Amino acid sequence: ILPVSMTKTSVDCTMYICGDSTECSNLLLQYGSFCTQLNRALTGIAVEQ
Amino acid sequence: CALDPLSETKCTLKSFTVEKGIYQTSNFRVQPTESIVRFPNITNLCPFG
Repeated sequence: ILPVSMTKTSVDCTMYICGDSTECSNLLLQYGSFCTQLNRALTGIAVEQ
Repeated sequence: CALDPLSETKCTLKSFTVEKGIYQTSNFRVQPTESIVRFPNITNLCPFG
């Protein structure tokens, strides 16, 4: 038996961290392009599957 | 950036010539309407005097 793939989990950044909140997102954008990087990493492993 | 999901991809991709493929942009959600407020039906005033 060998495994060949995982489940393709893609997350959202602002939905996880804040979620229907303008003020939390407006403070989150001061941290930069962080969750663009996080979404890009998860999209990369999801196409790798 | 807000004219079309096509130009939304040009916006999220930071480029003017996208290539062939599929592009995750954003989280859409249904906007909440008719904001309701529910409280218990009491009306006695608290004895602050």
